[PDB]
Amino acid sequence: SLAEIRTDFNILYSMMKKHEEFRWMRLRIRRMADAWIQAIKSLAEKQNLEKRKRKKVLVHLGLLTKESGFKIAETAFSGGPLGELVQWSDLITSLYLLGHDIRISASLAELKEIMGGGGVELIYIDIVGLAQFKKTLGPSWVHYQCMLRVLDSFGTEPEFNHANYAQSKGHKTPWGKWNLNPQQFYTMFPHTPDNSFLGFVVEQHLNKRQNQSLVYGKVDSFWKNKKIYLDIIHTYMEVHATVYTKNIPSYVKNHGILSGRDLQFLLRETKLFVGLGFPYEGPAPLEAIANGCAFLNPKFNPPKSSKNTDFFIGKPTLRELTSQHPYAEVFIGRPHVWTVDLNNQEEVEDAVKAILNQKIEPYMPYEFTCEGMLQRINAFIEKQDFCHGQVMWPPLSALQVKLAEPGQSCKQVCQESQLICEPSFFQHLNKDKDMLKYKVTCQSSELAKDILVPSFDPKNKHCVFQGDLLLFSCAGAHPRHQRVCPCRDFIKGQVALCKDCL
Ligand SMILES: CC(=O)N[C@H]1[C@H](O[C@@H]2[C@@H](OC[C@H]3O[C@H](O)[C@@H](O)[C@@H](O[C@H]4O[C@H](CO)[C@@H](O)[C@H](O)[C@@H]4O)[C@@H]3O)O[C@H](CO)[C@@H](O)[C@@H]2O)O[C@H](CO)[C@@H](O)[C@@H]1O
Ligand SMILES: O=c1ccn([C@@H]2O[C@H](COP(=O)(O)OP(=O)(O)O)[C@@H](O)[C@H]2O)c(=O)[nH]1
Repeated sequence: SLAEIRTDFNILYSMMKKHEEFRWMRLRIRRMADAWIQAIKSLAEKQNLEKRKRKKVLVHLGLLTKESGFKIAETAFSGGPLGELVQWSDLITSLYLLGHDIRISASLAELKEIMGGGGVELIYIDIVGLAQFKKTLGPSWVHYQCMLRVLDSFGTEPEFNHANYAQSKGHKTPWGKWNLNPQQFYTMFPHTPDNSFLGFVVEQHLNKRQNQSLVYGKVDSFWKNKKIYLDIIHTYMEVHATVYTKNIPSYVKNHGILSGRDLQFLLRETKLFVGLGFPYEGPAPLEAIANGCAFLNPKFNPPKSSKNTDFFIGKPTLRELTSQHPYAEVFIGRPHVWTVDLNNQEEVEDAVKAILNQKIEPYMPYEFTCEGMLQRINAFIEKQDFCHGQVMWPPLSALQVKLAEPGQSCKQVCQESQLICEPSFFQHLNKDKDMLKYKVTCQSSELAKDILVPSFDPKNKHCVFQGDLLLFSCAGAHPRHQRVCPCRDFIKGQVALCKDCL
């Protein structure tokens, strides 16, 4: 019953051959196999990985079911979306290497069969698959609720997750209203502290034409109305493309869709990877940076959200994007990432001229390496418990309380102290007695069911405490009062984990 690290992919390869729909994912795993095996052994030398119970794990890929009508496997090789497939590939690989008993499903039959057999201890699924899970199992689906880890790339804010509160605000999201512990949502980037950061691994194969730029956007429509911007870059640089077509100027050198090996070799010799503004928060820019390319990161002033961007309407968040790649912007920055308004011609020109004159190294944040990802997911599996069975994680010792000023969210105030909001600690900040510990003195108080509390008015020393524990929210600014915010430290380059969380 104890987990043994796997260093051989033969069983994973047989598992991935059962469905055609896993083909793209199988090629990625085979290209990164050596780096994966190097990282599980390396992690095992740094950390006792013994004494872990082997878990029976459901991995249900809703996006690859017919019934979903997503047809994501059918566009994998022709410029279709791959970020979800990137993340699913790396999640499956990590579970496999860490020695767990994985049962993969891309169908209602396998979902039913695997659950039928019992002993499932852990469930990875997407929101489309979660609807299927509830429908296939019936009312006893809720018995398995605390085991769900829900891969939700853009994240779910608590106001969208609480079904009744969401209705009361007129949130029509088809993605929300699941009433989970919002830490059960697993995001693509660490942009939503209400959720967990799952991420993925940035592919790279290193052991450069200074003039060569490569445009981000493997679909022609993404290039709509970028002619002036591309012209600026073309004044200094060749402009290449990987596009599967009358938006793409005449001077653009289109290589077509490249297989990962060949795309990775084009990144190796490219000086500048160029963002057009779409798509949002994908892997491709981190691949460019891992290959020593600068990334030109379109800045959004004002920031993009459901308030002003059609793509975001219906998504279970009000999160504002400051750039095409806010993670690249804030967690990498210069010299690797240049965040520029495509409007300000000077800004764009100076960025290109500087990029030409820079000498930069390949860079990967630790959390996006094989070993980083294995450490993050191993800590989640061993320590993250919503089934009340284990000791408190993260541990109470990690709690740092900060007061958010009016118009500042808990996300922002934790971040401004190089901490991260830790929603599992809201429970320790929610009554008169507890606030004394954190030098807030409540002259009066009341309860409220609001995402903005616990709140404190320092003028009349009045405390509002949370009436509905499902509405605890790192997201959200009080326009008038201070918020009492739970923060935590993180391991350097590993924001998912507190220093005492391993
Ligand atoms: C897989 C998944 O659920 N990903 C996240 C999701 O992202 C959305 C999802 O869209 C799935 C497909 O949904 C419909 O079938 C279409 O909108 C597809 O787009 C294609 O066809 C459209 C017309 O039918 C066309 O408008 C469009 O240009 C495209 O060619 C979608 O593929 O996944 C895609 C791809 O990344 C994404 O763009 C969608 O936003 O959002 C969820 C909520 O944020 C999140 O939980 C989930 O991880
Ligand atoms: O010609 C190409 C261009 C991109 N990619 C891959 O497409 C993946 C997804 O990158 P992107 O940021 O475009 O995410 P998406 O929008 O596809 O989810 C990355 O791993 C790239 O390596 C590819 O295989 N061939």
